[PDB]
Amino acid sequence: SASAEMITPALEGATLSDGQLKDGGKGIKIDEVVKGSPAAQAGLQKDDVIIGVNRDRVNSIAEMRKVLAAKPAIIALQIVRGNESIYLLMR
Amino acid sequence: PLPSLAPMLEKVLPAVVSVRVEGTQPFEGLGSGVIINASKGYVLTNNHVINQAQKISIQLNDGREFDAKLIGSDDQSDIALLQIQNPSKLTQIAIADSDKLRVGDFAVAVGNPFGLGQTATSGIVSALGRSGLNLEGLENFIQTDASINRGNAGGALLNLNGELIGINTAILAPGGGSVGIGFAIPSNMARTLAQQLIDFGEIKRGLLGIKGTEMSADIAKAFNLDVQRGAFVSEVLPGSGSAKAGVKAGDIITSLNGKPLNSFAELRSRIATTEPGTKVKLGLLRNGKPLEVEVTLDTS
Amino acid sequence: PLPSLAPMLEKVLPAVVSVRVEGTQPFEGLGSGVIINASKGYVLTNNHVINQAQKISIQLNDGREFDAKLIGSDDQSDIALLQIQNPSKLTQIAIADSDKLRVGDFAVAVGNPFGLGQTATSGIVSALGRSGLNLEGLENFIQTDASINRGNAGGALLNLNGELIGINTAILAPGGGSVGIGFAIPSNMARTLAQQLIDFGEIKRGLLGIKGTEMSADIAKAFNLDVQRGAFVSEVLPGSGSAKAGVKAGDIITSLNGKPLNSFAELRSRIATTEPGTKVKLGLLRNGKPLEVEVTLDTS
Amino acid sequence: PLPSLAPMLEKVLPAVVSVRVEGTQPFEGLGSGVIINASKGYVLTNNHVINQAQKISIQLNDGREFDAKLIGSDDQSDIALLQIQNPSKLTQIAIADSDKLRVGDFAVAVGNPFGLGQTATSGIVSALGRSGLNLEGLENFIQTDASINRGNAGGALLNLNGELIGINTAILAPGGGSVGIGFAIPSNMARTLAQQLIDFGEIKRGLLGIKGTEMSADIAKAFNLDVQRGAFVSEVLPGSGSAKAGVKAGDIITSLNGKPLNSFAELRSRIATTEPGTKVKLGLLRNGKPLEVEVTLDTS
Amino acid sequence: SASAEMITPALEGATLSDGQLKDGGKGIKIDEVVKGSPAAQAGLQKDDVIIGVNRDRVNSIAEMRKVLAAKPAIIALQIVRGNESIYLLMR
Amino acid sequence: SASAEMITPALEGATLSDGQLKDGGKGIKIDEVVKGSPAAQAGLQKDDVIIGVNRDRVNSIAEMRKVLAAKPAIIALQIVRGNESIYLLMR
Repeated sequence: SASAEMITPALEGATLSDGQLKDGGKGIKIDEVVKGSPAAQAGLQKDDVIIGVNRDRVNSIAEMRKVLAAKPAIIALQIVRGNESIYLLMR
Repeated sequence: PLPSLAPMLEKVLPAVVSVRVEGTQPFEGLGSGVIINASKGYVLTNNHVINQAQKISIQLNDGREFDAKLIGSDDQSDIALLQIQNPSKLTQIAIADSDKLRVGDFAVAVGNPFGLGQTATSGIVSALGRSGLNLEGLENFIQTDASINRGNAGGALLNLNGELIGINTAILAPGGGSVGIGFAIPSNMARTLAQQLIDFGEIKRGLLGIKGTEMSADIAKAFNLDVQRGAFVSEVLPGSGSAKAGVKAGDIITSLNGKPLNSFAELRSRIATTEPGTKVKLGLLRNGKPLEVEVTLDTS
Repeated sequence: PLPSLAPMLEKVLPAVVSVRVEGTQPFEGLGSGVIINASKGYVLTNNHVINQAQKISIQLNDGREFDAKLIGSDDQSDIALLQIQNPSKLTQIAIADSDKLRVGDFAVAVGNPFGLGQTATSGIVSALGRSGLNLEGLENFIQTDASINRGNAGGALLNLNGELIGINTAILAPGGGSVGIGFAIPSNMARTLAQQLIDFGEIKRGLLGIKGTEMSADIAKAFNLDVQRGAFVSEVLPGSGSAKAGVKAGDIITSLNGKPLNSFAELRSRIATTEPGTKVKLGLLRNGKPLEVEVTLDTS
Repeated sequence: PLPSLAPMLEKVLPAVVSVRVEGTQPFEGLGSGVIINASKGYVLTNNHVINQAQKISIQLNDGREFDAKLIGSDDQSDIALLQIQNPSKLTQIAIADSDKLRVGDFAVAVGNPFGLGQTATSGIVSALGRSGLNLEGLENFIQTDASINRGNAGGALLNLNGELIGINTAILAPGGGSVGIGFAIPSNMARTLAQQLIDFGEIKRGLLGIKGTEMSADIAKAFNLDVQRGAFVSEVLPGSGSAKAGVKAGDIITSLNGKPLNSFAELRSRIATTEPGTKVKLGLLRNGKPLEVEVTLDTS
Repeated sequence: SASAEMITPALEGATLSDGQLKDGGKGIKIDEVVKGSPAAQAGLQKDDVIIGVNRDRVNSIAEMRKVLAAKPAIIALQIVRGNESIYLLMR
Repeated sequence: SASAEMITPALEGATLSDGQLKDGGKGIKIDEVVKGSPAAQAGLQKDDVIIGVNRDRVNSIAEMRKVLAAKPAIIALQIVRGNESIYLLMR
C-alpha cells in the first residue's frame, strides 16, 4: 500500500493499492481516505478504482509516479465509481 | 451649448429612490432602488438590506415618503422586489439589454452614499463577466470604476441615454472607501428575475444535472486543446436531461447558444436564470473535436 | 484632433497659487488659493487654514515666492482674503454664476494634494445644495466627485470654460483619503462675501428675525400640505422686520425671490450673505393658502 | 453610435499581460507587463516585481500561460525586461513620445488590481516631472489621477489612440487604497532603456561630474536672478568632461539641449539615460549672464 | 398630575396639570420639566400653557391621550409663551 | 575661536577661527566640526577657508555675523579648498 503523500503533497491522507476493474482492467484501488485531508477535499472515497491519469493510461504505481515526475499543476484521475465514470482532480 | 449629463439626468433622477430599512436590537440601514413599473409602483432593490426588515420606508427625490411591502426575494442572486402603497404620479426607468455591452462603455452610478442624499458619479465599465469573488451564490458581476460607496446598494448603473444596465451590489474597500472598483449585477438577470417574481411570486430555477469544475490552462495544454476557457464536466447525473441528451464526463463546454463562454460561473448563472423545460444548445468538445447537442432543462 | 483639456487649462493654472502657513508647539500647514485681482493681488483662501497663522508665504506655479498679510475673515463662513505684497506679473481668474449650475456638469479641481505641487483632477458635480453636514456654521456646499485630498483646501473648482465656480472646503475621508466625495463652497456666495470683506473690512449679516426648524414629509402629512420642502416658522421675535411684515407662527416658507428652496439651511446662507436693508419677497403658505410678503432684513 | 472607449481597447487589450512571481519562506507576487516586440516576445515590467523572483509566469487575457527568463534589469530606473519562450500569436503595442505630453490629456490605465484580472480605468494627466518621492535614484515620473492600486505595477498607460505613454510604478496610499494620484515612468525613458537592454544586456550610465543641489527661489533672490527653477552647481570634479568644457563652480544650469527644464532631478535622470560619449548642448547662465557650452559624456 | 412618561416616551420628564388660560380658555399648565429630560430638550419650561396639539384642539388628558394612541411620529403642540404664540415640537 | 552655534542654529557643532588664505586673502579657518552635527551633515570639514557669504565678501567673523543677522531662510557659503572653489547651502 504505497502512500500518496510521497507522490504529491495534494494527495496526503490516501492509501493506494493496485486494483482491477469489474472486467479485469489494471488500475489502482483506493483503500482509505483521511477526513479533512487535502485528498478528501478533492473527493477521494473508499473502494474507488483508478484506471488512468490525465491522458496517459496507467497500470501500476510506477507509471503515474514517473508521469507526475514532471509535476503537472493539476492531475486528472480517470476512475469508475460503480458503473458511472467520474473524474478526480487536484489543486 | 456645453456638453453635459444634465439633460439626460433631468428625466432619470426622479426614478431612482432611496430605501430606509428598520428591523432587528433594532437596525437602521439604508440603500437605494429603481422603480421598474410606475402604474402599480413596483421598486427593485437589493436583498441585502431587506433580509432583516420589519418596516421599509421609501424616500422619493422631492422628499415624499411612502411605505413598502416586500413581494418576494432571491437569496442566491441577492435580488428583492417591493411594492409602494398608494403610488401617485410616479416615474419608471427603461431597461436596456446588457448583452451588447463592451469594455469601455461609460456608466453613471446613482445612489445614496453615506446617507447624504441622491448622488450621481461617473465612471466606465472596467471589466465584464467578473466572477469568483466569494460574494454571492451566483457570480455574473459587471465591474465598474465609478465611486460606489456604502449605501449604494440597490442603486442604478446608467448609460448616456438613461437606460438601466446594472444594480450595484458589492464594493472592494481595503479601508472602508471606494478604490475605483465596484461590482454591479447586470440588468438582464435583474429584469428576468423581476418578471418571474411579479408573475409567479417565487422563483422556478432550472439545472442540467451536471457536476464539474472550472477550466484551467494546464489541463487544456496537457490534452492538446486550442481552448483555455470553458467548463470541465466531472460527472453526469442519471435521470437528468443531460443524460438523455448523451453528454459524457471529461467533456469541455465551449459555447452556449452561439455566444461564447468566459468561465464556469457564467454558465451556472445563465442556466439558473433560464426557465426550466426549455431547449438550449451546448458547444461541447470531445477528444479534440467539437459537437453540439440539445438539452431540455430540468427543475431544481 | 485628440480632445484634451490642455488648450483650456494652460491659461488657468498660473492663476491658482499655493499657501504655506507656519505658526504655533510650532506647526507647518499647507493650503491653496486663487488670485482674484491681478492689479492688487487679492488671494482667496479658507479661514480654518489661516486660523492660527503667524507667517504666510505664497508661491506660484513657476517657483516665484511672495508674502501676504490677512485682511479679514469670518469664522462662520470659513473663507478669508489676502493681499500679495509687491505684485509683479500676476494673472487673475474669471468668476461664473454658480446659480446656473445643474447636476451632471463637468468640473475640474486644482490644488496641492499632500504637498506634491499643482495638480488638476477631473470630475462632475454630484449634487448641489447639500447641507446639514455639521462641518461649519453655514452650509451651502456643492458636492463634486473629483478627488479632493488633504492640502486641497482653498483651491479652485473650474468648469470646462475655465471660469471659477467653487472653492473646495471639506472632504469625507473615512480613512484619510478621498472616496469620491468632496464639498466646495459656491462661487457667488464666496465672491460677494469677498467684495464686502475688502471694501468695508468686515461683513454685515442680515437677519429676518424668525426662529424656526426645517420641513419633513411628516409635518406636511399631519397638516395636509402638498409641499414637503421648506422652512417651518416656530417663533416671531418682536420688533424684527419680519414682525412688521406680518408673518406669524406656523408659517411655511416655500419660495425665495421666485426660486424654490430645498432646505432650511439654504435660507440661512442666502439671507446671511445678503447685506442688511435689502427688500426681499417670500412665498408662504397660511393654512394651505399661498400669499406673498415683503420683508426687510435687520443687522446682526 | 454612442461615444464609447471600446473600439480602441479591442485591438489593444490583449497586448498587456500579467506576471506571477513565486519563490523565497515562500512568497507569491503579482504584477503586469507590456509586450514590445511580437516576433520574439519581449515583455516589459518593473524590477521591484522580480527583485527576488525564482520562477516567472505570464498569462495572456485568453488564459494561455507561458514562462519567461530575465534578460536584464536596471536598479536605478526600476525597469526590467523579460523574454517569453515559445512565442506564438502574440500582439505588441505601439510607443508614443512622452515629450509631447501636456497637462490635461486623457489617459487609460490597465493592469491587474488585487488579483481580479485585467481591468481598465480612466483618468487624466495631473502633472509631469514630479520627483522627490524617495522612491528611486532617478525620478521623472508622470503623475496621473487614474485609480491604480496594488498589483498594477508594471502596467500600461494608453492615450486615446492606444499608444503607450507610461508605466505605472508607485501609488500614494495612506490607507492601503488608491486616492486619485498615480506615478508612472514616461515612455521615452522606458523605450531607450529597453533598446539598451535587448541590444547589449546591460546599461551604460552617462555622467557629467558636477556636484550640486536643488535650486530654490531664495537663492535666485539672493543673487538677483530672474529664473528660479534649475540646477545649482557647487563643485566640478577634476578630470571630468565638464572641466574640459570650462564649467566651474558658482554656476547655474538653465536649459538642456535647448529645452527649458523644471528641476535638477530631471537633469540627473535624463543625463543617466543618455549614452556615454555623446555631445550635448547646455543652456548656461553665470553672474546673470547667459552662456552656451557643449560638453561630452563620460562613463559612470 | 397624571404621569407624562406613560403617555408617550417623547414627553418623559414633565408634570402635567389641567389648568386654564389667562383669558378663560382651557389648556394644560405645565408644573415642572426636568432639566436634561427629553421634555427639556424640546424647549419645555415653567408656566407653559399648551392650547393646541397639531390640528385638533385639546382641552383634557383624555383627548391628547386618544390622539397619541395613534402614535404620531412628530408632535407639534401650540402654546402661548407669555403673550407670544409659539410652536413646541416633540417626537 | 568664536563658536558658530551662536551665529545660527544650522552651524551648531563647528568652531570657527580667523586666519588668512594662501595668497594673503582674509578669511575664516574651520578648526573642528563634531560628527553628527548639522554642520558636519552640511559637508563642512577641517581646513575649510571661508571666502564668501552668499554674495557679500567677508574678512572677519563680525561681517558675516551682521550679514546673517537678517536671518535669511536659506544660507550660502563660498569656500575654497586646495585650488578649487566649492559652495555650501544650509537652511
